[PDB]
Amino acid sequence: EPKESILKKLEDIKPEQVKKQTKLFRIFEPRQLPVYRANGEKELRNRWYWKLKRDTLPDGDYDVREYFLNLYDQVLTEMPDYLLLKDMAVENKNSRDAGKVVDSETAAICDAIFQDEETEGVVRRFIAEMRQRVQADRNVVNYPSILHPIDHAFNEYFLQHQLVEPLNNDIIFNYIPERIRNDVNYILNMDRNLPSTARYIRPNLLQDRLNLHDNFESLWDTITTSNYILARSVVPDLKELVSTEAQIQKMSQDLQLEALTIQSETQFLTGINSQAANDCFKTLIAAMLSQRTMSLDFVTTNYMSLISGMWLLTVVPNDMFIRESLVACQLAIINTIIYPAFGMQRMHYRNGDPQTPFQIAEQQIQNFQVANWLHFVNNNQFRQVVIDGVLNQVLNDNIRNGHVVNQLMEALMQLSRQQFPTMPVDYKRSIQRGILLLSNRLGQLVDLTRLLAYNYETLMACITMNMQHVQTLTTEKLQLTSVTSLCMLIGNATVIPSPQTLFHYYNVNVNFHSNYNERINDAVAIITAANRLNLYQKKMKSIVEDFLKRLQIFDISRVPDDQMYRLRDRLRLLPVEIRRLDIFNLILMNMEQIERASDKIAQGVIIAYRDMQLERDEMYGYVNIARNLDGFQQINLEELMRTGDYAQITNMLLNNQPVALVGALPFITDSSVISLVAKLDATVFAQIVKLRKVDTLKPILYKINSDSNDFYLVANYDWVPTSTTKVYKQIPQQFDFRASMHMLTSNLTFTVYSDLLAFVSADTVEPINAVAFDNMRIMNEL
Amino acid sequence: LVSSPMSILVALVDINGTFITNEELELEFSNKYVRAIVPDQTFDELKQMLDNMRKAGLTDIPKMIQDWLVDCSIEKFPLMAKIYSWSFHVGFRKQKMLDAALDQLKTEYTEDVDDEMYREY
Repeated sequence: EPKESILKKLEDIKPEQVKKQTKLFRIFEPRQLPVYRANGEKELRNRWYWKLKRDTLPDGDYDVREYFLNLYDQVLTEMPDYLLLKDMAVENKNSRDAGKVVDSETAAICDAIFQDEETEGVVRRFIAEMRQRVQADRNVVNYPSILHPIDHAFNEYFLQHQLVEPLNNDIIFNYIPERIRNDVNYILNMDRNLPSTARYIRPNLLQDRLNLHDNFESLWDTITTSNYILARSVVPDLKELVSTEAQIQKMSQDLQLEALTIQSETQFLTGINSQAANDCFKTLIAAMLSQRTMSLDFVTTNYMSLISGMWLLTVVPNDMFIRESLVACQLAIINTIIYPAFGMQRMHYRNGDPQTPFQIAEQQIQNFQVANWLHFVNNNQFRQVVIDGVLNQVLNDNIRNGHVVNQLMEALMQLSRQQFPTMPVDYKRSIQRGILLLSNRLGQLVDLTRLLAYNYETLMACITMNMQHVQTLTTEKLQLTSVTSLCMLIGNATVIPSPQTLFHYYNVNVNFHSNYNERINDAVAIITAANRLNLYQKKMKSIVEDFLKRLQIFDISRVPDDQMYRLRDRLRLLPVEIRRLDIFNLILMNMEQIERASDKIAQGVIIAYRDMQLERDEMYGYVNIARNLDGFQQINLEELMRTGDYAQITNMLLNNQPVALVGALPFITDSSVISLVAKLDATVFAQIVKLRKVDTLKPILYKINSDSNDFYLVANYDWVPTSTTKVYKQIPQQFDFRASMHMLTSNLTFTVYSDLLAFVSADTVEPINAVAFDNMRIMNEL
Repeated sequence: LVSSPMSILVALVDINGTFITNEELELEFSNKYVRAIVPDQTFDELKQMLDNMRKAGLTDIPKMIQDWLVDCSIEKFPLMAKIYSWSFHVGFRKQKMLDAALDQLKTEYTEDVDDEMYREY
């Protein structure tokens, strides 16, 4: 894609969506139901029971586990970053003190209970005593709330595990990278004193847990390309470059060019312009920052390209260049400049040789300056250093102070003094002319090396993800004519990253890192939950697709499925984030209770072949409910549906062998006494033998009480109903108003901030006086 | 009337890379990204300019500008440049020398100027 589109994608990433809770999370609600006496007669007083607010649990145990994975997703969506309960507070109309409660749904329950005529006076007293307590000294507030125990657990976790931390000026200042603060070239200032009640959210700057730099070569190529584009966007632009026309004229005078051949010149002057110099500066710094491999493009007939390549290999570690291009450049330098200078036979270098041309030349060359420069170029490498918790690639200290430029120069000088025994005098003249052009700007070259190093390290301080040095799938093409332009046109103007540019680069890096980590956390949580919920029919490709799409720098159309499943495997070995893990632990603990609260499904059906008395349960009357599957062989309906082998269940149904079919089933609620006497519940299992399907199974639940049309049979015959089948199901829990009151505590008020560096005003010292790590000015040429 | 909006439109497009003059035609290119910061008063002025367009009987040109204002993208800015260039082809305005001059030499000179500023200037 165009680089501009990639930059727009990277700079459009927001810090993180901040979630606020507006209402208490609730899975349950109170519901008033008629109750019945032990003889099945209806009472005049109803009772409040806990019921599912949205009873939508499906049929089949596997589908129930899918439902609970969806519920985990919903809870994670509703989990807030912070919480102020004053926002949820509403007036309790029956409060003695006219106090407040949270949330509005609690107030609705309070009003419904208080206004009800069947309410015990103690409950009304309790509702009258419900009010909030404010402790302004501690910035705390407590509100009464009516919550189911599971609802209370979830909301309490939300309240006690918020993500906001106190914010002050010291925190804002320390949020800046330590190396930027340590730099004496930047002055930082503030004009605000943040209040003690200010808050902020720390980004999750954990280092790469997927290690995409290892064996995810295409994804790593995309990541490195994005980093390269961002680095190019933030690298400062060269200014006060030597006038291209004036420098070209000076070079023509030095080369003693024939008149009018400046346009046609291709040995020294081709490709020299300010655009190429600026592009070289940007390419070098951006490639080093993003650790993107570079490819050298040059024409062997251009001697200036070879001398600029000598300088480039002196200053840039050679691991930054693709091997073939580096080998070609070194071979051209050796066979055009060094060996002909010393009269050595042209190197016959083998493609694929374990040694680079410079490594061979170092052994073969007797001159000490040339051999020393060759050895340094051979061994010049980055140093891996963990600085401020981030892995970085650090240049050699002699590169940072531009001292290597002297070593190279020494070699060049020794090459200018050689006789070139086997070459015509014009060849020596051409090499001397190229060396003269480069060495007329020795001070500028030292300044340029120091400037490159300083800009590199200053922008490196702003990187939050580890600088992993690994060769990339694709390269960035660097033309040696651009290096020649940079060498020949760089002035004495010091360009260093602007403080606001550094802050923007750091913020973009932080946002990308935080997005990476948060999407990793989401994917890991979903994968681990699906594994712990035994969702064996679930293909996790969608999770990885969502993860990669939310990373927002990969085009998933180019990502095959095997790579996504490798990503799944790597994510599966990572621990779950503490908040998500605890939420999932709560869901695992309470999913049985949540499922058994459903009125749409039953937990099973016990097919006995003896008369079992219907149970007395005040909210049903007489009901053929089984509280447990004790004393019955269990057939797992999920396993039966998965395997399709109906031999066992068919044999048990044909032989009238008592059994319990276990699994989320729908049931028919039949309140007819005549239906119970007719034994219809025992007639609903023949279809299993007929069709060998259990998804159609729908056991009958009897609900016998005075509301039944023929309840007189129960009343007029002192008869306790019996049935041969039972529904494995639970009875609802009574809603006790006092036991459901919890004082939710939160902070009374605070303000949350997002962009800390918006509070920092930063300026640069005069560039003429900007200093490097060695306390000397970056550029000293005049 | 038609060329007025351009003076504000240039301020509504973010920079995603740009050129930088070096010497008289030489450009070095930057990948620098700059967001367009536009106050509400400028948007009010642009609204007034479009209202002036419509008060003169223009319907298509202000509609085009409004459509471009949805995204303020540089990819569709060629239409804005097209309108700007087309505005100048409605001919010259060869009014009388008297009126044109009087418009030129329409001055309101005052003794109430900042003496310090004028002395420094």
